[PDB]
Amino acid sequence: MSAKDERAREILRGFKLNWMNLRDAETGKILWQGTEDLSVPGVEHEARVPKKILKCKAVSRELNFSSTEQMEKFRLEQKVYFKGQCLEEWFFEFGFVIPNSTNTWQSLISAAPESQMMPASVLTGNVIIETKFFDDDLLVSTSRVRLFYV
Ligand SMILES: O=C1c2ccccc2N[C@@H](c2ccccc2F)N1CCN1CCC(N2C(=O)c3ccccc3N[C@H]2c2ccccc2F)CC1
Repeated sequence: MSAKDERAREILRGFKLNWMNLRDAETGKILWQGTEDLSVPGVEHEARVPKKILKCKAVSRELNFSSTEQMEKFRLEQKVYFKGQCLEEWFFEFGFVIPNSTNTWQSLISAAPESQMMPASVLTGNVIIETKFFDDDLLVSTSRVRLFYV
């Protein structure tokens, strides 16, 4: 139990994801929206998204979160897993977070252009999104969401 460990736990303790949405980056239409805290580690969350998301060249994410703790460089690493294999990875950087703030973070998620999507029916229930929450190099948490394409 190091000092860094204790700090990671403190951040996790003060962190909350309050809401999120996903929109087609071309049309701006809403594909998903929710208030479930999908960041909570240690349980498999489940979400249903319309299969048309798989035709989007990019997805626009809007994510609202609160943190009692100050963070120097809040960032995420996210991986798409299909039957346990990684098909795609993203890095997003929020940066500095004021202690006891609530913040809305906008991100653009690009589909890898050199891949071809498997169909929805094959993907559905077989895809896990693993999100790791970091402050700089400190791992705060790792959560998973299984996706159904509906
Ligand atoms: O389903 C595929 C896919 C399937 C097979 C091969 C590649 C894929 N890549 C992407 C994708 C598909 C189309 C266009 C762009 C894309 F990025 N996707 C869409 C998944 N994508 C990346 C994960 C995104 N995500 C979040 O950003 C997120 C933020 C905080 C906490 C958990 C998160 N997990 C997911 C997420 C967000 C909202 C609802 C469910 C969900 F799982 C939601 C959008």
